[PDB]
Amino acid sequence: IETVPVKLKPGMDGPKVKQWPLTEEKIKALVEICTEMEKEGKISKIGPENPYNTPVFAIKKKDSTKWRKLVDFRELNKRTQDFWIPHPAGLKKKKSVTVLDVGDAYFSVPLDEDFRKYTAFTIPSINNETPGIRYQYNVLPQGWKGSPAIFQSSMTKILEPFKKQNPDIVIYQYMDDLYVGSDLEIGQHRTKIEELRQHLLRWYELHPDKWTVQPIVLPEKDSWTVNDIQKLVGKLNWASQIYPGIKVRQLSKLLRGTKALTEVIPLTEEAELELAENREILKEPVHGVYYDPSKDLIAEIQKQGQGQWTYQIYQEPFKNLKTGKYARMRGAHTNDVKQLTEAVQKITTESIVIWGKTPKFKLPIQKETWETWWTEYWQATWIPEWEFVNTPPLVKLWYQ
Amino acid sequence: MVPISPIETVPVKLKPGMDGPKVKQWPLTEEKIKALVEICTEMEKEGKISKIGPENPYNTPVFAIKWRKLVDFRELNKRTQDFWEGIPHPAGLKKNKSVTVLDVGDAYFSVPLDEDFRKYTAFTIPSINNETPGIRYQYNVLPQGWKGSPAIFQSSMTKILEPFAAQNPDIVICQYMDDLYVGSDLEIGQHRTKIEELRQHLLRWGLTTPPFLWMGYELHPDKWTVQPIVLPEKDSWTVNDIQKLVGKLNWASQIYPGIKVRQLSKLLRGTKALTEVIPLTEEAELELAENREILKEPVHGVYYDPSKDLIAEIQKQGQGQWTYQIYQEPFKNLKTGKYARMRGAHTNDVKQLTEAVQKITTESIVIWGKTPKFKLPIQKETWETWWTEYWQATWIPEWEFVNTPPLVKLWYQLEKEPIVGAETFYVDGAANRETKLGKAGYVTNKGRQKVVPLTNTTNQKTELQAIYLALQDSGLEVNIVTDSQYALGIIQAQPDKSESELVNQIIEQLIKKEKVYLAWVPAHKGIGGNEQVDKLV
Ligand SMILES: Cc1cc(/C=C/C#N)cc(C)c1Nc1nc(Nc2ccc(C#N)cc2)nc(OCCCN2CCOCC2)n1
Ligand SMILES: [Mg+2]
Repeated sequence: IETVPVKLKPGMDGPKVKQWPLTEEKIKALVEICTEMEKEGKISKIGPENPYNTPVFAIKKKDSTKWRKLVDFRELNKRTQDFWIPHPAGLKKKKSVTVLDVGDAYFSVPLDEDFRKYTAFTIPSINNETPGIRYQYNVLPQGWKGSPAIFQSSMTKILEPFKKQNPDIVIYQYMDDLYVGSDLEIGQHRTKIEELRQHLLRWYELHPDKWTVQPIVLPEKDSWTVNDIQKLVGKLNWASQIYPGIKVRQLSKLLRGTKALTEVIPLTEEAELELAENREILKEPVHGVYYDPSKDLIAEIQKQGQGQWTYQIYQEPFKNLKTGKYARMRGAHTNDVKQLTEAVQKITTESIVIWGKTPKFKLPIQKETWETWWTEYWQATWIPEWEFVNTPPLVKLWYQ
Repeated sequence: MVPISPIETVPVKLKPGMDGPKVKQWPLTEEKIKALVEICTEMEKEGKISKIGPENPYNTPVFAIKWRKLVDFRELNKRTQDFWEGIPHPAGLKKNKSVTVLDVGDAYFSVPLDEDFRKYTAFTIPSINNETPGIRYQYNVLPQGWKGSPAIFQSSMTKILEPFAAQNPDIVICQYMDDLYVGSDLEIGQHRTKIEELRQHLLRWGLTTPPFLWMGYELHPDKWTVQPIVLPEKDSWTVNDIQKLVGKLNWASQIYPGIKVRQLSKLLRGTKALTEVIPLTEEAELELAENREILKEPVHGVYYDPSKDLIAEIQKQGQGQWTYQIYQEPFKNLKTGKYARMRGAHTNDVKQLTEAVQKITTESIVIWGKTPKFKLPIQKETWETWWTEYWQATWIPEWEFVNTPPLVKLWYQLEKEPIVGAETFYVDGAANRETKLGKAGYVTNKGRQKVVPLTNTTNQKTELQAIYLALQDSGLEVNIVTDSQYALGIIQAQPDKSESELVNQIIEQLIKKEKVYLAWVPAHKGIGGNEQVDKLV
């Protein structure tokens, strides 16, 4: 009920960030939403004396035809001091985890008077005709880094009865999202989450246990073409940047001479032994792989075709914190960018569940394409960071 | 006296750590001073300014130019805080049966400046012969030339006009620059009526006051165009003149179809100069001649009707140039435009088509708030094959195939698997860096071999050279094994055109081929058939 003093970080001003164009329906929806938000005191119209700006748009989540206001706070977030819960490393070990949107709660608490200027945002007008409708926040804004950190006390004060009632249930909070893990049965779990929803009221489901880290595999064939062996050796040579004792020399020795790619080459005993030892090595985990919380997470994504996508999360190259694959069909089959976007969302969610923060993606796509289309398919309250790779990597064929 | 609603002032602050402007008052002629005294007198009579005392250390220099007083706020604008801020496009506006104009020149000075900031606006008029303290003055209203005056003026005005906007959807209003433009489709009586209503609405705040030339445009009730384009005609061409010419051409390309700016923009590379006499290729002369021939007759865009489809159609102009039209109905264009390829090394038509589509998409969202239906010179099958097999994610919004040559096509397709019965060419190249001396070549399963010596070259160029060689000497189907990640990286991007003539020739070879499998192996692993020993020497 009382505002905690908030400031920026030394040598930094408030964000001035260009608002990108929005469609007619998104603008209409944002108007309808901000009108009521204004009648409720959550936001207030401001003047030209406010130089700053933050981007804004509208999305739609699952099973809902009602729009949601999404503010892109990345810049303002990185200009805030933070440093005001050690990650629940059991959350990834639970049988099931449910994600609830607690963002609404943030609107019950006021924002520091001096800081409000930095929450400024603009509903744009079509064809630059009228100046945009400008607002600044009064209550705590959704998507801001300061919101969960500040509301955290109230959150702890709210969840005490539920937590102390059953201490088998893990509770975590990232931005507007609340992740609740449990080992119970899905029906009783859903009713327990219903209980938590009603419990929260008076004041999407995951399975992290269904995943592990993916090993590198090598083919088992009864006959090898020269091509098959060239590919095998390429892959093993790549793996040797990862694992210590990989040896390709006998396998190569099979290929000596100059041969037709489709010609079948029988494996010698030395070659089969070598390949066996290589399998053995690829079975063991990777050595000295540890998560350093002071370092950025990196996600790489490759398009495998036919709806398949491979990805890796790491910190230092050839040290993989996680590897994965996605075939999922959500109705995105005729659209590559929707698939990519769903993929980025999923990977980010996994990243939040495991390490508690979002990674920085490297996307197989052109900046202009992605930037034009990604808001159309985005269902999440947080926005990660991403770069673009314009030169096709070879690692693609080694992760399939 | 009917009570006037006060225009609420906007709080204004100086940048932190900064003190208000203090700059020496310039010496003047007796005449100029005599003019300034009268001007500032009648201005004080109009409440625009006020006389102040020595208690104000701040001073802003003032000139007089031939009559007209000029206050130079240059040092105040540097010490003044940032304010908030893109003109509309005619193709986005709507047809208006009647358009009435009203003068707002009376209302600009009715916008008051924040009192606590007024002391920073202080300026002094030197008395005759410097024998008295110069008359001291401060602004009570937004000064012409001040940093925040436009933003605050348009903000106040918008705030005023908003209630009689929203209540009258049948009326459209805009302020340019000293004027108020209203428009409607209403019957003339209802139009004049609503004009009177507005006049009264503004009267409340105490404001008692075709074709149109607007921002380089001509606006007509039924349609729009650009104001006439004057391209300087001279046998001598400067750099700044090339910039002006290209600018005007770009400006003209939004309505006039077929405008090509490439040849003239090719000559601006890596040069900062305002003077050079720069020659022109016959390509450039023909280009400018064709632009003069296109500009020879006028064309008009129409306005936007939300009740109709929005359609964008694109054509390939060749040489990285694309041209597009946006229309609701056939032959009546809302507007037109062009797109030129980004500066690449290697590229293909499908990627450029994609980029153009995205550009037009974003532009359309800006102007009309929606994405148009696209008519594209590419077959459904080609787009299918492309996006399915491309290593990158790609998407185009809803579209149809329009058959208007040249068509965009895929010029070659690499195999997914090794080819049976097709000769296998193991290729390689190597170059000694200090001598710049290298070899390129191949060996094959059939015993076919070549090594060609090369002067003035590099490992990458030799690795490309080897592949070119393997393509020259092979039949319509060929397997090729390379160790070059560079080469494979270039070819897996699928260029149909390149800066490099080597890559171009490679492309021609691929085009002539029926089937090509390109395989990669790691170098120096002693993998059979890959011979470093031949080329390295
Ligand atoms: C009056 C006016 C004068 C000038 C310059 C004068 C000088 N000097 C410049 C502008 C920009 C406007 N303002 C305006 N003009 C039109 N049409 C129009 C027709 C004929 C003529 C003539 N002859 C002139 C103008 N239509 C609109 O707005 C409709 C957009 C509605 N939607 C809302 C949803 O999102 C999309 C837009 N505004
Ligand atoms: Mg080589």
